[PDB]
Amino acid sequence: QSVSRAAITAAYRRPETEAVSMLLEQARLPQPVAEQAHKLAYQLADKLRNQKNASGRAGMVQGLLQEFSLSSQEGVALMCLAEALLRIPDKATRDALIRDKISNGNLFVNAATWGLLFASLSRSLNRIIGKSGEPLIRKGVDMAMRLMGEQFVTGETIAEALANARKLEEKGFRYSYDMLGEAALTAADAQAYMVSYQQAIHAIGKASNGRGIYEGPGISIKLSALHPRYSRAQYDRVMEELYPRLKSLTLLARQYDIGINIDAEESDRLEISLDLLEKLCFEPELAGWNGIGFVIQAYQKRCPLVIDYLIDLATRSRRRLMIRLVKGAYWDSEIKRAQMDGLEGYPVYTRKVYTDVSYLACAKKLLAVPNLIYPQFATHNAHTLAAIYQLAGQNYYPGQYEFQCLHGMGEPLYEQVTGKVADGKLNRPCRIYAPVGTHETLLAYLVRRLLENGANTSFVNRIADTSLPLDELVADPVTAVEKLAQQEGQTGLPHPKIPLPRD
Ligand SMILES: Cc1cc2nc3c(=O)[nH]c(=O)nc-3n(C[C@H](O)[C@H](O)[C@H](O)COP(=O)(O)OP(=O)(O)OC[C@H]3O[C@@H](n4cnc5c(N)ncnc54)[C@H](O)[C@@H]3O)c2cc1C
Repeated sequence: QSVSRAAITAAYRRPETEAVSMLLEQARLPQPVAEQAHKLAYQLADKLRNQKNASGRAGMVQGLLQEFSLSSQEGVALMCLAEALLRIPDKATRDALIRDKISNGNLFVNAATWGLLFASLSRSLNRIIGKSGEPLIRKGVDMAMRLMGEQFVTGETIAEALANARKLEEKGFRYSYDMLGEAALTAADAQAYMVSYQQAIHAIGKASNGRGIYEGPGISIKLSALHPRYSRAQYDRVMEELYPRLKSLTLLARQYDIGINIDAEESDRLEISLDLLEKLCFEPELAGWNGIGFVIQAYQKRCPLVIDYLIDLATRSRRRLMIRLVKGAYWDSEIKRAQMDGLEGYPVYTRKVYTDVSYLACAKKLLAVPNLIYPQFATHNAHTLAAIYQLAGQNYYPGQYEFQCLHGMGEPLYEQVTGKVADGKLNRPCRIYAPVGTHETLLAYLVRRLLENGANTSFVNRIADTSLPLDELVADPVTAVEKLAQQEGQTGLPHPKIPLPRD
């Protein structure tokens, strides 16, 4: 094993106090940069929360919830009457109603819409459940999956989604298309996925039409879709069978000069994906071409060591690697997986703030080597974006880096980001990750979107919480870790509720 590969393996389940301590100074923003990151993070989160004046309207609510000293139920009912009084066409009649008959007695149609500014279903469920059974539960889950999943899908076929590309692409967005589907269980499954990926590359590459890997659209692929039972696949079978499919897809992407990105999945597959990447990078037919993309997950303890490996690989193979830095999508599964195995520790962090610190340290490592790596910073977190904006230094050039976001999640934040400075934008490119597929391929992806959007540690969840002040929402992660350090007695202790798998 090479030097960089060996250091990866040694960091696999490093104790959290040790790994967070090492990361801390690598992630610390210098005082002037930290200041500018704070102001920018604050300003992005302010426009985000207060689009359509959501805070200022809640302000006028509380200011009258006290001025008359009324309840919340007793105050929404006042609006329903106020709305119904504003519907009297003539002010003469409206006022005379208030000064004559508005002290005796008495509609609440829009009490629900007003309540959004200010039970017995368990019975209807118990009745329906035992009556219609498991087939009713299975249909309810399938319906709710499509209903909640619609917002995250750009189209059922690649052609449908490609036809939606111009709107935001003319605004300066880019796209990475994902043919939904993963964890192939049979040879037939992985074959079908292979053909789905090939057809997508032809379609995406004809749409790209020479625009190249930076400005033009790319594709994202999941290795688990290409090999049957990837989760437990032996090394020799993966090289013999998966690798020639990865190679074939990458050659095809090169012919069209489009970016081809290898998504990161569960942590027990990191090692074998590095082996496939190492081989792919030395194919003669790919010499001189920089379209190979690779995702790395900052919630893993190995991420910084993976970066030193990737830096050495780009040098040895004479290319610029497209590296998408993400926090990670499989955190709940990682925790549960590690607890069932009862091993030395976790391969991921157990406090969200540690992942934030890991992401900022890794971002610094990536931005230090623009000749070897084109960093792609995938995030919906206003502070994370603002910190990367400042970390990247003055004198941005389009090929220095890009942001990325998921379809259905990033658009309000990146409306402030991609576009002209004259229109109030930061003028930074963003690549939209665009899932494509029908209902039969949506389940696993929708669930990870639900876990992401529904966690109270997620930025997109906290920002909807108007009782959380903006300064706490965009608080600096290194400073947060040192707060816990001072309160708890040492830096980087595991989450209090997530004991080691052996405890
Ligand atoms: C364009 C794009 C492509 C992506 N591709 C991939 C991919 O190929 N593979 C993949 O795994 N992820 C991928 N992701 C990331 C994943 O899907 C989430 O979108 C991402 O992790 C959210 O980070 P955020 O900075 O927007 O949110 P933030 O809310 O600031 O952070 C949320 C993240 O913190 C982490 N986290 C939550 N709780 C804890 C905890 N208690 N301890 C430690 N860490 C915690 C999780 O990673 C969670 O997603 C991608 C994201 C984007 C935007």
